[PDB]
Amino acid sequence: GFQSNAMKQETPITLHVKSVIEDDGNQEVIEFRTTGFYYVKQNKVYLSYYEEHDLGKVKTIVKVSEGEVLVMRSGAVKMNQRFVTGASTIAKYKMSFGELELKTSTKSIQSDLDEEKGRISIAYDMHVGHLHNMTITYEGGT
Repeated sequence: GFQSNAMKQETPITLHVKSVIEDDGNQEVIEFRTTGFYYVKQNKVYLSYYEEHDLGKVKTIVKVSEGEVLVMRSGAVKMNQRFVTGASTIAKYKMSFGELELKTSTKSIQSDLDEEKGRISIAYDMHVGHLHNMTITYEGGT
């Protein structure tokens, strides 16, 4: 019943999330580090952690499948961002005071994941309508 019951190989991890972004002439590299958990449900890998937004705490669950990654944010930002290689998806970016649809066009996804270390790399374009290369890496421990 509870999703916690189906969690296998739960492992505390240290995470590093790095994005290279280009937007109408501007270039930025943004990265963050925090701790969290690696686990498996129904033979798919999940990463769970929290991140900080200006408006407060966000809970983030990353679900990795063949050819697709789902990043579920909740709390100060609510968005289920669905990365599908070679396709575009739309999702609501919702805050306490309103919402806006964002379109995600994914070019490529690479993942290599286990309970000791892993990497997910996603190249994608965003817009309200912005080139992004996001790499999530983690190591088991602390």
